[PDB]
Amino acid sequence: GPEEITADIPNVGEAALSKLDESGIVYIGAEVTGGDILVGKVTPKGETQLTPEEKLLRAIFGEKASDVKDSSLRVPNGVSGTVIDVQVFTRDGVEKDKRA
Amino acid sequence: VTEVEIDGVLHEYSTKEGVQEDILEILLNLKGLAVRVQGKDEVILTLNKSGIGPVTAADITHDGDVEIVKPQHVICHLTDENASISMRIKVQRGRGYVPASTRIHSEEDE
Amino acid sequence: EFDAIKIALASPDMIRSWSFGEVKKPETINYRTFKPERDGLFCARIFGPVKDYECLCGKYKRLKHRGVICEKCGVEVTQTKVRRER
Amino acid sequence: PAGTGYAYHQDRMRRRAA
Amino acid sequence: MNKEILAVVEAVSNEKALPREKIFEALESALATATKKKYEQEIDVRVQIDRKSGDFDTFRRWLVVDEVTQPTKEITLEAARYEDESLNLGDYVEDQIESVTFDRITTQTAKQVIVQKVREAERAMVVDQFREHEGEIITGVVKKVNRDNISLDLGNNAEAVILREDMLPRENFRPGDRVRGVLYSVRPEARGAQLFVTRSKPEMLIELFRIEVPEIGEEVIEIKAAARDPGSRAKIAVKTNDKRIDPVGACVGMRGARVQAVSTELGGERIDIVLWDDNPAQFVINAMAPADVASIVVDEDKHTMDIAVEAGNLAQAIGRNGQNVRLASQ
Amino acid sequence: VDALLDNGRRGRAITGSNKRPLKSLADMIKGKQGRFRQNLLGKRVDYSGRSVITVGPYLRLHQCGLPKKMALELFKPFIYGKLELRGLATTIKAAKKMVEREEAVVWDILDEVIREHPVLLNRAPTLHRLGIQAFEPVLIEGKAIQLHPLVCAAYNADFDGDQMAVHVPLTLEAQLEARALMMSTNNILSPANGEPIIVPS
Amino acid sequence: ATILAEQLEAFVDLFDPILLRPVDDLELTVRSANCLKAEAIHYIGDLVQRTEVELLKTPNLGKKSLTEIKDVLASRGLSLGMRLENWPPASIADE
Amino acid sequence: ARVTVQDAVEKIGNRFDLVLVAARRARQMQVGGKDPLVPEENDKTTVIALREIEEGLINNQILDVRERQEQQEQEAAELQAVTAIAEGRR
Amino acid sequence: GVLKIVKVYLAVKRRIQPGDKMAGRHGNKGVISKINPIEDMPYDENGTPVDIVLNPLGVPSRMNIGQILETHLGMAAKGIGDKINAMLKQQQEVAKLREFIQRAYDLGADVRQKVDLSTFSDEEVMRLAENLRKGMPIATPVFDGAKEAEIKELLKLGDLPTSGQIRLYDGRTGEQFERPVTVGYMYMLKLNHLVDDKMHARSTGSYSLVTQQPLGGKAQFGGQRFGEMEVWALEAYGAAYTLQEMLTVKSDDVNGRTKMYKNIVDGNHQMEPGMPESFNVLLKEIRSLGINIELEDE
RNA sequence: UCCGCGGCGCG
Ligand SMILES: [Mg+2]
Ligand SMILES: [Zn+2]
Repeated sequence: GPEEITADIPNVGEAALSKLDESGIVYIGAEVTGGDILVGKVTPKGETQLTPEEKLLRAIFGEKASDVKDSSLRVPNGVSGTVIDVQVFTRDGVEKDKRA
Repeated sequence: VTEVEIDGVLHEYSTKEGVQEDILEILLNLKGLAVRVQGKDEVILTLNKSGIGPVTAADITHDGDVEIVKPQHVICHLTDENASISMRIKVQRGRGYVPASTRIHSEEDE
Repeated sequence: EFDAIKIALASPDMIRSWSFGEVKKPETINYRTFKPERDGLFCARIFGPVKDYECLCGKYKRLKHRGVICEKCGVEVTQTKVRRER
Repeated sequence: PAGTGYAYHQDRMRRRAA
Repeated sequence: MNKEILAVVEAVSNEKALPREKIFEALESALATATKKKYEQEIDVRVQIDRKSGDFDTFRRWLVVDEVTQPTKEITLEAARYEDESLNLGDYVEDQIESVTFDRITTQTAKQVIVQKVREAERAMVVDQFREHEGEIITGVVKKVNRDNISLDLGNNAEAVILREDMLPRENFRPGDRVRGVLYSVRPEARGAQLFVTRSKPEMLIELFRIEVPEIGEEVIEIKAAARDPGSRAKIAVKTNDKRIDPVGACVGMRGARVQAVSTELGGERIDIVLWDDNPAQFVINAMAPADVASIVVDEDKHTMDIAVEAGNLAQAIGRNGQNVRLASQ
Repeated sequence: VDALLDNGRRGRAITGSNKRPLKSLADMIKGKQGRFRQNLLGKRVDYSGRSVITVGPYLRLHQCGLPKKMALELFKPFIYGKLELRGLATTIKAAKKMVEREEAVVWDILDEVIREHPVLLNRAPTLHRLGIQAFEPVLIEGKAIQLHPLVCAAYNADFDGDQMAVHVPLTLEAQLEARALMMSTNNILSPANGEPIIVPS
Repeated sequence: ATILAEQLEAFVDLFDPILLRPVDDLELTVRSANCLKAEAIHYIGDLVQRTEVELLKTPNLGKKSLTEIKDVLASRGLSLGMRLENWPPASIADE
Repeated sequence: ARVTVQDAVEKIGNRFDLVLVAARRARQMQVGGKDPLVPEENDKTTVIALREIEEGLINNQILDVRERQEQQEQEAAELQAVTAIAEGRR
Repeated sequence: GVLKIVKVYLAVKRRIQPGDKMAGRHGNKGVISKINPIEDMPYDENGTPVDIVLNPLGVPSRMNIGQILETHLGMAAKGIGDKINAMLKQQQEVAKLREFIQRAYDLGADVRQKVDLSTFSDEEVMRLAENLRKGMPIATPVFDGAKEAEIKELLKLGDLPTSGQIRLYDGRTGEQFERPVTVGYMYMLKLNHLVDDKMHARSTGSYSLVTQQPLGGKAQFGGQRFGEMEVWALEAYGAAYTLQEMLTVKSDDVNGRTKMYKNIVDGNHQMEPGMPESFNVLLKEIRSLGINIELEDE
C-alpha cells in the first residue's frame, strides 16, 4: 500500500510533535534542531499475522490500519536553523491536501 | 535590543511589501541602536509609522524614562504609499557580549 | 584455535560435501511477495531461512526448536548468519 | 610475534607444539 | 450501529474464555479512559458500551464532590439549586454523554494504554486458574529467568514466581527443573497475574504423608503431625492408627520405597523418619530417633515433657541444628 | 563459465551497463579495490573521529587538546560504566537519555574518566614511524584539536587546513602500550638517525 | 594590595486575575448568560465571589451550561471555593 | 600523574616485558582487586602499576611468586574448608 | 513508483569560530587559532586596536612579497578615507571638500585618469564624499602597478609616517614594543571549508551487510579508516595488543565487540579475540572457485 | 544512504 503523510507517529511524544501541523508538514518559520521531525510519514506494514491484540482492537476501533511502521524523516544530527520554505509536488489524478 | 516583533513577518529570512531592504538588513541595522534604561530592566518599545520616506528612531513611542541618544539613526525606508510597519522591540540591560545561540538555553518559552 | 592454512585442489566429492542442496533455476526473488521461492540463487532449503528462527511457511515460531524440519518447506531453525556459511 | 606479543608467542612455541 | 461489538464478544476464542460481558465492561471503560486521555479535557469517561446490538456510547462523569476534582466535568453544590439538591461528596453520576471518538492518536498510544488494558483483561482470566483452588497440588515447569526469584512460563494462562524461601533453596525453579506444591495467595504480578509454586513449605513437604505411603491415604496409618526442614531432610513420626504394628516402613516405603520419592518433585532429598508404636513409653523413646534412650519417664503435672535419652551417639536427641528431636515434641 | 571465473580475460563478455566492465570472483580479490588491500589490511574501526588542527602554546608537550563534542561521543561506553556505578541511573536507557540530555552531572564524570586515559593521533599520509603518536587529552571548548607546536615537526604538518583522526585504546594492555611507547616524550630521537625531533622550528 | 587600595581610596564610590477583571474576560459560553450576566454580575469577581457551594444563586443555566460551568473550573478561579470581598478577593488587592 | 617510563625501563632490564608485567599487575588490581601498595592520588589503575614498578618492589619475579603463594594458601584453605564441612556432620 | 514528493529548506546562520580557514589574495593560508577579547589585541597610540595578527615569518620563505606592499597601500587608502570622515563629522562646507578630492586624484605621475570635481555638481560631490567615508578605493592594473614613490606620496598626503610602520602597545603588558610594527588594511576572504562540516565522531552505529565493518563518511555515522600504513607504523612500534584489538575487537568480529561492549560497561577492560569475518568471507570466495582451503587443526 | 562508476575540490 502507498505511504501516508499523516501527522500521527507511534512511540513519540507531543513535545516533539507540537510544531508539526495536523496536515503533516512543519510550520513555515519554526526553529528546529537535530532529531526533530519535519514531516510525518508512515508505511503500510502488512499484517501477515493476527495477534490477539489485533483481534480485539481492530474490530472495536473501526480502523484497520492497524499498527503500521513509520517512515518519517528527521533533521540530521548537527544541523539546525529555520525552515524558510516548503515545496509540495503531487502527481495528477491524486487528491491534494489543504497545504498544497 | 534583544528581540523584535515585526508584525506581518513569519521568520527572519522573509521580506515585506513597501520596505526597501530585507528583514536581515533591518535587524543588522537595528542591533546597533543605543538606548538608555533607568528604572526598569526589561522595558518594551513600540514603533508605528506610515507614509513615504525614510524612517528614523525619533518616532519611537517613548515612555516615562526611555531616552534615545541618536534620534537620527535610520532603520528602514518606506517607499510604498500604504506599507505601514508596526514593531515591538524588547530591550534588557546587562554586561559583556551574549550571542543568539546561548539565548536558546531556556527551553520553556521559545 | 588454528595453526596452519592448507591450500590444494578441490575434488567433486568435497564440493558435493560442502553443498547443502543444488541450484537449478535462474530465479532471484519472487515479485509482489518479497520472499524467496524454491531452489534458485536464493532459496530456503538450499541456503537456510531468511528470518531468524522462522521457517518460510511459518509452521514453527519459537526459539527452543533446533534442527526440526517442516514438511511444507524443509528448513532448519537458527539465526540467519548461517546464510554466510552454507 | 614482533612487539609485545613476541614474549607471548615464544611461550606458546616452547610450551606447546612440542 | 457499531456492528462489530457482537463479533468481538462472539469471536469467541478470547472473549468466551473470560466472561462474555468482560469485554463490554472493562475493556470498553479502559478504551474510554484512553480516549479521554487523548482528549484535551481531563474528565472521567464512562463507556456505556454493549455488544448486544452495537449501542456503544461514552458519557462524561460528574464527579460530584466538595472540591474541583476532575475540573473538566466536575460537579459540586454549585448546582444544588439546579439539580434538585443532588449535592454530595463522592457521587460519580454521568453529567454529559459523548457520541463517538475514533482517536487515531489513541490508536497510536494503544501500545501504552490498550496494551496494558489487554494485559489486565488476560490477567483477569489468569487469576481464575492461577490459585483458584485456595491451596492444592499445583505444579509448574520453569522456562524463564527472573532476578531475586525463580520464574516459570507455566500454563494456566499465567506465569509463576517462586521466592527464595518458597521453592527449594538448593535447587530453585530454574531452567532445567520443575516444582510442585501448594499456594493460595496469588496477586497480580509483572505482565499480568501469575501463579505460585512453593515446594518447600509444610503444605508440600508434609503432603507426602498421603502421597508416598501406601497405607496412609486410606486412613490406616497415623499421619497427623510432621515438622521438617525445607527440601533438605524430614524426620516425622511414622506411626500406625492404633494398630501396634511396625510402622517404620509404612510412611518410608517398603525397603526404602518412599524415602527418595516423598519430595522427588520438591528437590529430591533423603529423609530419615522416626518410628512409633501404641505403647506411650516406646513411642516417646522412638519419636526422637536417633535417640539413645536410657530411662523411661513421663510428666503430667505440668505443661512439659521429659526427654530421657543419652547424648553420646544421640547428638540429635539433645539438638544441634534441629534434625531429629525438633519434630519429636510435635 | 569463463566470464564468471575471470571476467575480461578472453572475451570481455560484460554487457552489464552502458560500457561498464563488470566485476568477477577473480576481480573481487585482486587489485587496489579488491579484498586484501581494501578490507583485510586497512580495516575501518570504531571509536574514532576526525577534525581540523589548531596550535596551542599553553599546554605541555605530553598532552593535547580535545573538543567536548568529540570526547563525549567517543567515550560514551566509558560514561555508561562510571555513571551506573555511582547510581545516578539504573538502566542503560536512562543513562542514554542522560547523555542525550547533556545535563550538568555528566561533564564532571567525563572529567573523572579522562584523567589518565591517553588517545592516539595520526596524519592521513602516515609515512614513517613518527606519524602516529599518543597524548593524554585535556578537555577544551571549541570544535578543533589543540596541539603542542614542537611535535608538529614530527608530523611534517603545517596549519593550512590539515585534518587529524583520533583513535581510543580500551584495554589495559593497549593503554599501557600507549603510556609506555606511544607518548610524545618517549620518542625524541628519530629511528632514521640520532638527531632530535623536538628541534625548535 | 593595600598600596593599590590606598591609591583608590579617594577614588572609589563605595494575585487573582478573575477577581481584578470584569466578566467580559471570562471563559464561559453565551448560553449561560442568565446565570451570571443576567444576575446583576458585571464583573468576573462578582461571579467568582461565590464558592463551590454558593454558585447556585441562579438555576436558569441550561443543560449544556453545566459542562460550561465546569469549564470555569478549568481556569482555577471558579467552582473551587473563591470568595471575593465585594468585587475582588483578598489576594486580588492592587495596593 | 606520570610523564615518563624511563624509571621503570631502568628497573626492569627490558621495555617490552614491562608492559606485560604491569598489565598483569593492573588487571589483578582492577578486577578481583586488592589494596594497592602505594597511597593513590585518585588516579586510575592504569598508572598505579607504573608507579609501583619504579618504586622497586614489584616485578615479574615478585608477582609470580606472590601468585604462587596466594594460590597455595587458597588451595590449603579449600582443603581445610572441605575437612571442616566433612567434620560438621560428624 | 512514487506518489508525491515534498521538499523543505533549512537556513543556517553559520558564524565564525576556531578551526575555519581564511586567506588573503596571495596564497597566505591560515586556520583561525583563538578569538581573544578586544583589549588583549595590540593597540596603537590612538586606541584603535588591530583585528588580525598574522605571522610575518611565512613571507620570506613563500616569497609572496606582494602582500606587504598591498598592506602598505591599503593603509594609505584609509588615510584619505578617515580624514574625509573627519571633515564631514563637523559638517564641513562643500568648497573645502571638493578641492581636497581634487588633490587626491591628481597625485602620482601622468596617469591616464583625469577627474574634475569642479564640473560635476554640489549635491553629487556631497554624495561622493558620503560614499568615501569608509575608505577611498584604489585601482591597480596588473603589470603597471604603482611603485614606491607613488605610494609614498599617497601616504604623505594624509598625516601618516612615510615608512608605513608605527609603534604599537601590547594589551597584556602596556609596554611599547622596542621595534616598529607594520600595520595596514588587508582584504581577507572566507572559505567554505568550515570546521563543523568536518568534525564527527562515532562510538557505535550501523554496519555493512556483505562484511562486518563500520561505514565511512560524515553521513550515516561513518568511522575513520585505520589506514594500511598505520598498520606498519604500529608494527614498527612495539604495540601488538593495540593492533590486535584495533583489527579484531572494535572493527570486525561480531562475537568480539558484542561481548566486549558488555564487559566495557561493568568496569572490566578485557578483550575476547575471535576470527575476523572479513577473512572468513574471503575464505568462502577462495573455496568457491576450484580450490580447497581450510584451517588445519586446533 | 548500505550496491557500484564518473566528475570537482581539500590536504
Ligand atoms: Mg598542509
Ligand atoms: Zn515454514
